[PDB]
Amino acid sequence: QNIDQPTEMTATEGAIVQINCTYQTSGFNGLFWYQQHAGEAPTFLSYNVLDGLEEKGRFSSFLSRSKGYSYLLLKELQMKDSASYLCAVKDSNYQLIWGAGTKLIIKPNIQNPDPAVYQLRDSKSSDKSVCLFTDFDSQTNVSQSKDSDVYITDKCVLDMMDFKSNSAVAWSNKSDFACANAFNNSIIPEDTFFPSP
Amino acid sequence: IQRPPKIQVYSRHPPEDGKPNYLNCYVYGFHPPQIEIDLLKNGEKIKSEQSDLSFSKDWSFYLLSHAEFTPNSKDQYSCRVKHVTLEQPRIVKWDRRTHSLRYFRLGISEPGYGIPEFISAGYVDSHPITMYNSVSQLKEPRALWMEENLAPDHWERYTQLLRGWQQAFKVELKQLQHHYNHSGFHTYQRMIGCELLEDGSITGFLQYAYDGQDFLIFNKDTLSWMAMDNVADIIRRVWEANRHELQYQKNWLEEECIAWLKRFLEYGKDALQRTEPPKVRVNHKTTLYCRAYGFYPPEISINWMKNGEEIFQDTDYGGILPSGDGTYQTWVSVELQNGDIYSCHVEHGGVHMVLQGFQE
Amino acid sequence: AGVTQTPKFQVLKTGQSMTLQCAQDMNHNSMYWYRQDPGMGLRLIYYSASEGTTDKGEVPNGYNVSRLNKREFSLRLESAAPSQTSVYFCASSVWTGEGSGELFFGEGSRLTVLEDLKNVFPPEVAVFEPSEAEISHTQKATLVCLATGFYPDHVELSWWVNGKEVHSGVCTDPQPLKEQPALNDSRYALSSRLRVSATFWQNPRNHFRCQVQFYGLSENDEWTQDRAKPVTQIVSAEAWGRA
Repeated sequence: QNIDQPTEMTATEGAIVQINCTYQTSGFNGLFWYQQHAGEAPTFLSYNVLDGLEEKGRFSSFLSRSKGYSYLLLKELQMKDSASYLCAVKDSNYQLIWGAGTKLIIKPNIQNPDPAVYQLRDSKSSDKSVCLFTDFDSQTNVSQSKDSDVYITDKCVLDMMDFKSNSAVAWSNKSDFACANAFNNSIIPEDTFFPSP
Repeated sequence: IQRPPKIQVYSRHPPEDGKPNYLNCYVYGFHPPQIEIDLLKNGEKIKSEQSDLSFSKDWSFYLLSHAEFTPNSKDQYSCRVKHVTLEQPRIVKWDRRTHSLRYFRLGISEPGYGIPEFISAGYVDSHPITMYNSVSQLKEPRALWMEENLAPDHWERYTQLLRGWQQAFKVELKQLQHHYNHSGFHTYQRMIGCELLEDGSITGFLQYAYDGQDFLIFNKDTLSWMAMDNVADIIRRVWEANRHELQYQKNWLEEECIAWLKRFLEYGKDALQRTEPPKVRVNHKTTLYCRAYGFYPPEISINWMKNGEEIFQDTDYGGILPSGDGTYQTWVSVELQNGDIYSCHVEHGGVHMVLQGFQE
Repeated sequence: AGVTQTPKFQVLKTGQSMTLQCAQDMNHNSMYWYRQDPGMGLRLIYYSASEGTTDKGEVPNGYNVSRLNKREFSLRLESAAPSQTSVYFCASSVWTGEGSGELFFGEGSRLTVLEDLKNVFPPEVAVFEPSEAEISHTQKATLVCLATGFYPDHVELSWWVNGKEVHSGVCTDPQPLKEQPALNDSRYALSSRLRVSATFWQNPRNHFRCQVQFYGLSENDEWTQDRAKPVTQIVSAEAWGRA
């Protein structure tokens, strides 16, 4: 009848994450874990029926029929692990109950942080100006603006060698917009650069 | 293999030469299921009812053919059975607590040969409860307390599953005939199920048969399939390669099956937990007959005695026969010194019953 | 092999009929149609254990289904509704009633149903050249692409360098944000970044272009409006290297 799992989780590259899943069904004929990348087909990950652990590479899934509990354990997190993880249980009748997946966000491992805010050139094919906040650590937070006419988008996901780097983009139409006030009130470490005029 | 039918003709209730009783022709232990049983009155053919095709644990089939009523007013009643293991039709004249759950499957190689290609029947304590065939593809109850306690959504859900399992059974059959390098009339059987012992112990089983002989047997403890063939060994390697499926079967047999069993037991607590004692009758025709009528459960023990020890020589066993009420009946005979006492011994609830039959 | 699903994107006016095709190449027997919505687990609309038989699922209301072959399973909706906006998945398994048998999904089908097609617009695309301050400091260069003012959310952004598609150094937003979150009739924005070495950027012979594939009205779609018909189109913006 019911199945629950975390909505969102956030972890850094190279770490270990554990996604719990609790269910209460009429009967039990198995538990599945599915991985779904954004805008792509869900794919089968693991399966459990008997109590115990199931290890396949970096991925492992645990099950407790008595507790109605299961966790997916991801070791040595890579950037490609960032996806939604669907938990599913077969009913007493062989029907399949899906829980609303857990979205996992993987932050890159930056060994040499160098956070700064840069002012990109105007485009001549656009009427808006953009500002780039980049090369910051995972311990850095950048959120939305208190302004409505200014748009800020971090949380970008890398493609599948790569120049993997955390980056946030701020843009707007107004003239009051400068790259000195764009990323104001961001949780900020020491030494990060904001230009002045 | 091919097994000849065992036949017994008897009456539901002891005849009264005026009380209309039910004539029964129990045909059992046969394979293939190709059979036709006819009841006879002095040679003439009588309109008679025939039960659903049912299966025993040894892969053999059995049928209960009964006539609507027989008063038995000075006539000759018999039975005609024709089978592939018989040259001429056999004739037989009429003369006068652990609970379990089983699910069977019977598959017949293409084409029909007259019989439905797929049949699936469920049993609890040898009470028919469910039925499905390839002709009318419908989830149907064979017990009153089954339909009354199961909503119509349950039968609709399993009628869909069965259609899937029907198709899967058809493919597995073709795959077997190809492996055995032969075509034509061949049968395929599956039996799954569990049982709950009196003390609380539980067991489960999954078995397959080709042409009525053991093909594949599953062991849920070591998670392995046993094969007694060079052909069945092929499938064994395919099935055992899928470890997740093996695990799933263990879970179903140990947890899921038992759950269903207890669920159905509560539904039919009235009929399944009852105990009706046997009525013992003794007759002579030499040969002494000892009957026991209308008992439940089927578990019973009968033996003739002589002063007053058990007789092993010149005896007939009879076996447990269906009565038709939901009760059962059996019989034991002995062929016949001076001043000796012959009496029939019967134990049911145990509760030892003894009826003195004959003395000098 | 795989489970083929067409189309990937569709826009419909309320009341329109439309059918989704699904082909399975794995010689499977069971086929399913799922409906993925935010905040909810997958829900089954219709399914078929094998050819010749089909049955309703958890939410069959407003949907029809047909099994053509052992290969094909089609989803039909005769009268589209705004509530039927979702991402439909076609799935396939070997058998039903099996335990460990996993599901094989198709790439996915994005569906958005509207009352009016008057708010359908292609994205505005623009590329912003790397900051001179970034190049001299980190010896790296970051291009930024913005796809704005598009509706509905039916876009696929990609980067192209010298006529070939690139993947390394590329960071695109997972989903587009709404420009005017307060309004329900709001259009979406989508940003993306391409980072390359300073030497590679400072070569004027290198050509960079951001490309956004929009999925809108087909050739046979109704368009009684005066403005340009917002059909399926590739909107791009280019930028040359600077010494």
